[PDB]
Amino acid sequence: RPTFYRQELNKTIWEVPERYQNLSPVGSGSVCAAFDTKTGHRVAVKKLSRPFQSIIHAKRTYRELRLLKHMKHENVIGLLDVFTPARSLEEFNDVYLVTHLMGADLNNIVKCQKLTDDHVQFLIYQILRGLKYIHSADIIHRDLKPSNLAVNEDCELKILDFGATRWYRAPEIMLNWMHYNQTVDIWSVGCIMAELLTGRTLFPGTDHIDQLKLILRLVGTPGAELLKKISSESARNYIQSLAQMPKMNFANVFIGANPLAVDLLEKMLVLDSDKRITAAQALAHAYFAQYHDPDDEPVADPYDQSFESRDLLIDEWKSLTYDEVISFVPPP
Ligand SMILES: CC(C)(C)c1cc(C(=O)N2CCS(=O)(=O)CC2)c(NC(=O)Nc2cccc3ccccc23)s1
Ligand SMILES: CCCCCCCCO[C@@H]1O[C@H](CO)[C@@H](O)[C@H](O)[C@H]1O
Repeated sequence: RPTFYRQELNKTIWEVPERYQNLSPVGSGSVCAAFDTKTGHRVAVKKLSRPFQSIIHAKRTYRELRLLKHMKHENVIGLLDVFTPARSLEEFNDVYLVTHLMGADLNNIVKCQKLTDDHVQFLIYQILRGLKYIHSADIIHRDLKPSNLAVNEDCELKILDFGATRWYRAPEIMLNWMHYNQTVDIWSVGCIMAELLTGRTLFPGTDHIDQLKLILRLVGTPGAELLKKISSESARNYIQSLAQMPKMNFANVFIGANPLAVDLLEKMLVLDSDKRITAAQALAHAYFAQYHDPDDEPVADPYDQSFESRDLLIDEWKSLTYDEVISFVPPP
């Protein structure tokens, strides 16, 4: 067991191993940058807030640990370390998770460099490659957006989740359809790609309904084939009253863009989620001919997420979170 040390960081206690110095807040879980003396690298440390306060907090805490322990891919956040000050299960009340510090998010990059077409290819390709891996574990991100995409000085990207969001959300999420296929994430990627291409937010909705109004103006009112799949009588009736709207020609909208990028966008920003390109399909799209390697887009090991259907006691979730902390093996 390492030896710990306590720190005050803006009204929060932080109790971390001595391995980790120069803690400097970044995020509020809350997150600090720190320097890892055992590798010499900069890290981000997340302290979970109140991990075990309710059954739902308890289950969420276990959820994040299991997910992060499973994610082993270049374009997805991975765990360098996980620790607790606790010497025993009875002591156990905080969880800390450790990852390689990436020093910027894609929001930062977007607001002060106009990306070239090659940049857009490389960045969207890596998002799709991480997303191929995430989706192959039967996980849905559900909140993909620039601020959830960490980028380094070589333009290498990792997908993560800090926990407006609405600007990149699939319109089925905002109408609470409740099924959601993985292509909700592909909607998000199309909003991100549009913005890397134009430098402008594609759908800067003011609020919830404005969001949906902006979406329908680009992609048009649901077509016959879509309206036909809507089982809720009420959802339906409303929509044919909703102005009606031509789907816009995207080639017109993204004027000077690579026509392969335009084509990819048309295949991601489809209203009907059954008709949106998948991440593995998008990787094979000709826009990414310079980056695609079919032997280097790996998928995840099976991920047991049967815990998701379970309704357990606080102490049960807590004990399970404790087992995962103990069983953790750091990467090489
Ligand atoms: C889907 C995907 C992309 C693999 C992730 C899910 C969660 C997750 O379970 N929750 C649970 C639900 S929730 O908190 O709303 C969203 C997050 C991650 N957590 C995560 O990225 N944590 C971290 C974020 C930022 C800095 C970190 C630094 C060190 C370690 C982890 C960090 S990443
Ligand atoms: C206000 C704009 C209307 C939004 C229409 C979005 C329809 C989403 O797409 C739907 O997603 C479901 C998965 O959740 C699938 O079961 C449906 O078959 C698919 O058509």
